[PDB]
Amino acid sequence: NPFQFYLTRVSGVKPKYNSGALHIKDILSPLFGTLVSSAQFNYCFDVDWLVKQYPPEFRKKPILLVHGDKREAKAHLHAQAKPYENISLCQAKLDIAFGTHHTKMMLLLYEEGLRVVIHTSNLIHADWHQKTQGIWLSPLYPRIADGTHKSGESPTHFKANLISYLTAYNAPSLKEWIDVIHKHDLSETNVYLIGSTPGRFQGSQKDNWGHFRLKKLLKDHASSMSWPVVGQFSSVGSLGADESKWLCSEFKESMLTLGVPLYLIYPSVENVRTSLEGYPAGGSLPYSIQTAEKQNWLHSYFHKWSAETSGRSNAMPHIKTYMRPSPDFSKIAWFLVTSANLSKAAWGALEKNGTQLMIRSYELGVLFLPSALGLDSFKVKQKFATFPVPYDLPPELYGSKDRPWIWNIPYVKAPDTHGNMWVPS
Amino acid sequence: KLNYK
Repeated sequence: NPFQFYLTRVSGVKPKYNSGALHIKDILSPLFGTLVSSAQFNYCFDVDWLVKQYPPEFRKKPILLVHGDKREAKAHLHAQAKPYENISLCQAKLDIAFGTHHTKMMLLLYEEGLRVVIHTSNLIHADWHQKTQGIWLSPLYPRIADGTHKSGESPTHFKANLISYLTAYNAPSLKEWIDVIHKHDLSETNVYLIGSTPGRFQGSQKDNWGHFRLKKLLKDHASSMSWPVVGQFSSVGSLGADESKWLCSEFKESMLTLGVPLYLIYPSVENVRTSLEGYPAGGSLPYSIQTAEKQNWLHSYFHKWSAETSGRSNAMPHIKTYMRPSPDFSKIAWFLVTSANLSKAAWGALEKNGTQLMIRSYELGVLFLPSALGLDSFKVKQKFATFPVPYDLPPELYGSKDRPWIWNIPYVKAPDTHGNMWVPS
Repeated sequence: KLNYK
């Protein structure tokens, strides 16, 4: 299995749909290595829950929490963490307004080597319970022989790329993780790292982050050959008064680069209503009426969540993915799993007459390119050489009576799976 | 932060 792309375990589906799935307890288990230390990058944390996901024999090993909380929320997290002597925190500078530390990544240092896990889930119980989430697991990276001169770098430049990502934080506690990574051999890595970092980027530095980074990788490591673009996410930013402001202009342009129908997959109210969680699934789909009313145009691009292939049509997506299928959806030119939702905050927006790229947030994803496996395309695995697309193709358009899930208006005409209504406030 | 809410 060259991909090492996994779904999280979902409670309440048949065990066969969980056979190739991972729970966080599985990822942290002693079978994956003998843990010495770890770093947990995320947006939301439940520290008490998190500590319990480690095996008992590892709960006292040092853990670093990399978060973006400020003011009282920062105090709250510190208060959550204090009982646990082995836990330190690193506050990622968020100098630009409305930015978040959204990256989900684990750095796992073992006696036997090092592991990097890039995924989509918050560190809270609900994100790992009945949601569709994605996980990429690096291989066990061995330590570089203390007698040898080697870079430990991969053809995809992952190791240098990961270090640059950590370096942009300018944080003392991450420097030690940068040093740990220097000492390991990441040469077997076959994915490309796509990061976002807060800032305003000029000149050559545009290509470093966000959708311009993606464009650059697609230009350099893909080749050309009516191939649609698919985008799938759980949050939706303010995209502008119409499709030309950003979505189809800069965003789609990066996405269609190689060496055009746009499908956006976002849960409808019906999708959420009849989910395993019911309406409270909508608590993790934060599309607000204030945003939605400004951009009604966007919703004609919307398609329903359907994942019969993985038995997860009722497990609401918190995974975010982007890809480039052929016109019949039997193959793909590339696949990206990432923390980045559909927003300028996460992907970047061009400022100052197109000379500046502005990103508000930390985001991180892995890109699977057929060239990194020596192929020209991946065949799509129809039932979850062939890439495991976790949801159904082609995507199904919203019916005439469907609306996108909007989290801050009430739904009281029909009960959900558990016989409840939804009245936020 | 324990959630979006």
